[PDB]
Amino acid sequence: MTAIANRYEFVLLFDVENGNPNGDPDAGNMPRIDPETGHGLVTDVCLKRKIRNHVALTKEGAERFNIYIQEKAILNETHERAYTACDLKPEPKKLPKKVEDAKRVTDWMCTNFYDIRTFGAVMTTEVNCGQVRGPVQMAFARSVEPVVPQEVSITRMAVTTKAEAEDNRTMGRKHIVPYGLYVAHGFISAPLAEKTGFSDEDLTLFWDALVNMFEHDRSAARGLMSSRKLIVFKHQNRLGNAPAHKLFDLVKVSRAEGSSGPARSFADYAVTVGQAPEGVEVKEML
Amino acid sequence: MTAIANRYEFVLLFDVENGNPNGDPDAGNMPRIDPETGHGLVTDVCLKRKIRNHVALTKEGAERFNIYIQEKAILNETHERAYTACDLKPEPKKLPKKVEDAKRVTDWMCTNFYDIRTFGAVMTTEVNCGQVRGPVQMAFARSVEPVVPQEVSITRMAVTTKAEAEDNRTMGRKHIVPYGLYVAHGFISAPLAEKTGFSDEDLTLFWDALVNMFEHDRSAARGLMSSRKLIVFKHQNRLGNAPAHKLFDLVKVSRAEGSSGPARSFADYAVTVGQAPEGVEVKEML
Amino acid sequence: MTAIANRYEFVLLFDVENGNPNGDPDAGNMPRIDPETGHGLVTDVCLKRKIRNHVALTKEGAERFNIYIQEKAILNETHERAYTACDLKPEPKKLPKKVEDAKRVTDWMCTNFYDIRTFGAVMTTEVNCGQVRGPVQMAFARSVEPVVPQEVSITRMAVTTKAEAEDNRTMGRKHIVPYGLYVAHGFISAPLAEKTGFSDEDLTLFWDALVNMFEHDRSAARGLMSSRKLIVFKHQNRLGNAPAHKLFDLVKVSRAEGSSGPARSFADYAVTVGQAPEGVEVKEML
Amino acid sequence: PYPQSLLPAVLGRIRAEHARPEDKSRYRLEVVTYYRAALIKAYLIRNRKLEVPVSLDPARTDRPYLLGRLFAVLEKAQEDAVPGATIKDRYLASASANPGQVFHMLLKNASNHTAKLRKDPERKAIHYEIMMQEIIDNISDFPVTMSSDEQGLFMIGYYHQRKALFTKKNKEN
Amino acid sequence: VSLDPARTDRPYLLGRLFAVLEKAQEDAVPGATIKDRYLASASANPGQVFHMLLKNASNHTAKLRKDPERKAIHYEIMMQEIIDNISDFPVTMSSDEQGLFMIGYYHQRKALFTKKNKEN
Amino acid sequence: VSLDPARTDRPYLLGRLFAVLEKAQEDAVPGATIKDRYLASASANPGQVFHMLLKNASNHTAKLRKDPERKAIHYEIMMQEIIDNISDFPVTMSSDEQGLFMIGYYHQRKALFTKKNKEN
Repeated sequence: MTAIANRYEFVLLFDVENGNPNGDPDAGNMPRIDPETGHGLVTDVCLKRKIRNHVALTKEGAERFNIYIQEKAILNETHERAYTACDLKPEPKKLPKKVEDAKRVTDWMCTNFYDIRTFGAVMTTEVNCGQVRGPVQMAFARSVEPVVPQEVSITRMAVTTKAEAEDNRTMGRKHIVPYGLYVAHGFISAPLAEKTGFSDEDLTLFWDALVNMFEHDRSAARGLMSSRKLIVFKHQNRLGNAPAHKLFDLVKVSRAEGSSGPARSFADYAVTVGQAPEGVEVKEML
Repeated sequence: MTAIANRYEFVLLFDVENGNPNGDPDAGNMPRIDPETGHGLVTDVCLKRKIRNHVALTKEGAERFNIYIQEKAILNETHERAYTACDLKPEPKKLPKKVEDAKRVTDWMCTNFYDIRTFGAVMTTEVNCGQVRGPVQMAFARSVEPVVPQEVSITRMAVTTKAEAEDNRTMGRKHIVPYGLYVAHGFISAPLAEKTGFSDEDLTLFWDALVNMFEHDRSAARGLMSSRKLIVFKHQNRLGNAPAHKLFDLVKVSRAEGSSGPARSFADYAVTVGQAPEGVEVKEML
Repeated sequence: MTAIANRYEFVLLFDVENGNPNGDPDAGNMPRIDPETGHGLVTDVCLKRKIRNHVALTKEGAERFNIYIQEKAILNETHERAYTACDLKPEPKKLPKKVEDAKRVTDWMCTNFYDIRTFGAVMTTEVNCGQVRGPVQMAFARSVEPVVPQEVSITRMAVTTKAEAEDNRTMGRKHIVPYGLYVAHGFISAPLAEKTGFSDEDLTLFWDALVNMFEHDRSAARGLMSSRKLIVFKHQNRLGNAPAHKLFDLVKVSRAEGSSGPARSFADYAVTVGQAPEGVEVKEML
Repeated sequence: PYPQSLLPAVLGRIRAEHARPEDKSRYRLEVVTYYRAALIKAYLIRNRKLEVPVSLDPARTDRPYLLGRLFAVLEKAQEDAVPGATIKDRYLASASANPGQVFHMLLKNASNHTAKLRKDPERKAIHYEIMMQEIIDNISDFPVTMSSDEQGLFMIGYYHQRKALFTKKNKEN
Repeated sequence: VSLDPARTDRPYLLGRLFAVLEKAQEDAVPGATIKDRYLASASANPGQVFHMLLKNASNHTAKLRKDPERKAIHYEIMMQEIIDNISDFPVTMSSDEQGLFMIGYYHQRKALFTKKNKEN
Repeated sequence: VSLDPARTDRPYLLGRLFAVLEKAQEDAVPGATIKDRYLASASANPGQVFHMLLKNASNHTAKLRKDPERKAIHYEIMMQEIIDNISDFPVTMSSDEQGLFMIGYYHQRKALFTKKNKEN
């Protein structure tokens, strides 16, 4: 298989408008916030899910681009597929006793699953397929200024269980973020690529997905999410060429001079990108 | 079933004139405003209900155009209808144990309900029919300039209780927005429209609704609501050819030179629509 | 072989950003904290493992740089490989009788194993190869101020095994340190080195591994960890020129004057390093 | 007297354990079991002071005891709002020795759990937050640190307010 | 030990003020029908949340003026007496400060109880 | 801690002003028992609301020139002294600025009580 011969680092700026970019399960459904400074958090898992959805949409489940589906799939069945594709016996809970056969089942799962070839997987279950790290890692997305999530109490003219006054009345609730410009950081490592075969076509599909994660992930909860900046750093070597924090600090995201109140549109913010180090090439074309 | 094969983006401008465009259940009943910028917000749920009532009026509940009735409706009875009309047993609290049966139940829900076929629905309850995202999505409507809601204390020449309190008089209240021009955004995605069969007749009915939402939603509390502009973006593909924010930033709303005080009529505002990109067609004729 | 003739003391500053630098096996997977003060701990074996991983990566398992790997290696089989490589018998459950034979097996285990030669090892098992202390030591890394581990509850759309309860879904968990600046202390003693042949090239490899330790150890559970400062104290002789505590106190880590909230960036901290005694040279260029 | 390392042993074993009923056949997933609690009680008696020997003395009002009861009712609210399988990140070690810097987030999460509770028709329930107000009343401030004997009182109070809320008592024909 | 009106420590004051604000809101409507909760962002953002909390509380108290039911203007007087000791709302709080916030909340909540804090 | 007339911070002074204005228009007409309230609008959009608020306050104080009821020109002199300390009314205020607004308003409302802040 072919992999990427470079290390990549990307800064993704996206923002939400009157929507819930990501809800908190054990907080009601409120947008995740930093519980001591207010800034909002969007897990890396949410962005990964939107990327998997863009791939499952734009690829139509084409062979070599399966997606570990959202369709309530039973993962052990996909593991059994990986095994019977190789004619091994998954009767135990452990890997194949031979290292070549373990490599076979793992390379197979990474061969024809985009998200595994890209984000890695924990496939140690009753039928064990192994473990993959995946070259593309993503960290929590954190807004630039503290978001103030507000609840919007709404009604419903219909009732599910019996009731004849809706005097009793029940209110729904939509948690919205009036605005927040979120920044996410991301890493792409050529060693784990060589391990999984994350090619250049995989990477172009990745940049396209990142650009268009939100263009098709619309719903009655998110409002208008949109990717505003995508700054990608391309080292000249398979291992790094500069620290990652330095690259991420080249990207300065402040508020424009003419904006004074709360931020309510991307025009309130000024986003500049410093000059890359000697061995890195920055590509803000996305 | 036939469905749209293109992607649509639209901006809808509508305004109010001494009216309460959207009441707030939590904060008394005064109009929803942004508690930090003062801009009055209208939930997307409000406009969805206006469209539902328009469709129910102009279709009189015709066949294939039921609307999830507002005057009164029990969603569980409709779900049980879905189960009987497909020859299933709705006894479980979950979908059928077979995939084709669940799919047929949900398709029968979408096939004969315009607002499920359009805005999607959550029919996971004591009689689960499933989940639909709906092609058509609308985001919150946010006024162009901060609305300054003014309460209007009013009286009544009558007492509603068998008590002597009328010297002493009863007092009501009315929250009117003296004027607010709102801007609501909308999305129609061809994939979900395929998942539901959102036809072309459904889209013409939707454009008609948007144009005539407020012509029949009149009351003592709404004043004069009017649909002032409707700009529609059709792409030449099923996945769009431009980011939604790129197109929404074409409808620029400013204030005309002749007006200086607070806005009080649509003549104070000037709306311009830019040139659509190479792959999108903009129509403002509605 | 050759070995270093200078005593070396180092202080390494690394931080985390919305990550989990080290998990606790007994606290679920919550970051390691000192339960009486709340400061976050990072075990020395963790940083040693990260240095081992960096050396196994930048040397791809070359000669004289094997690593006592994490790929489910058997340590007894490696000991037996040592015994056959020195042409002795491994059947003694203890060291060989002739002290030259034990010297050979231990000089072999050190000669071609970077992590044994550097961090020492205990090879007194069913096939005994002896004991090595190894010149480089590290102590637990302790943050500069208490960390507050927050629990980020997440979900997953899929079920591993056959589960019959999934609207419903399975819940997952994550623990992130919103921020922690950690400090680690190290000791490189020349007597133990000359016992292990830990050379100068081994030392420069170790310095680079300390700098670029986290550039390649990324995952869904670490966020952005980064080695910020690396202060090294070269004493001028094989024994010491000054106590270790006199040096580890030259590195003053306080909070910068402007910042007031919880620490959320390395710019929220100020780090100063005093002038070492006349017998020690301090290099902060890493 | 008992050894002066008996109580630190039971403390550090309370920290180093976690609820796991899927590994043991005898029904006990508690981290402060009948024996660890009885042993901490014996230490506190024969080395320090007389303490509650009974199911619960709600008239105690000693800040370690009260904080232990508060932690107990918090974990009860949690396990009632969400079944918790039956896993929860462990803060008993953190709250026993540094109550403030943990009880702040513990009480916020407990507010969230009582919210998730009251969203359903499981509130006329609501006496969990009532118990929390009652216990916080007697507490002027959350103490910075707690000595090992104060930690032992914390564990005893937790055990007491934990058996106070369960529903298994006197089942023998 | 009970509520201490002379504690005059800012986290304690904010906790009491939050308690009395949510008391006003719950005296407006039982619970609309559900206690609106954003304590999280309140301890995260003290000022950026407390100002809108105060707006909504003004709404609730001004609405409670028509009805003769009182326990209502006392809530406004308490708001004044709490804010009087406060100046320059805190951007961020700390761990012990948030614990003190919760302590003051539960204290002021016990003070405004249906039994007026006579039973323990 | 209490109201400090030497604050000279635009949000604090705007809140002081709003308080004195609503107290003055509260002494003019009864509130009868019912009032139109835009405290939220004044905090959020300062200039756009304080324009009309100062208009109505000038109208009120011009009405009260005939009657010698002085607690009042006291209210007018407070308004003037406060506006002298506020130059260029802002267009919008951030959330922390609105928190300071509410702080100042409440300090003033406590200062201008019927007992004249002689009892906490």
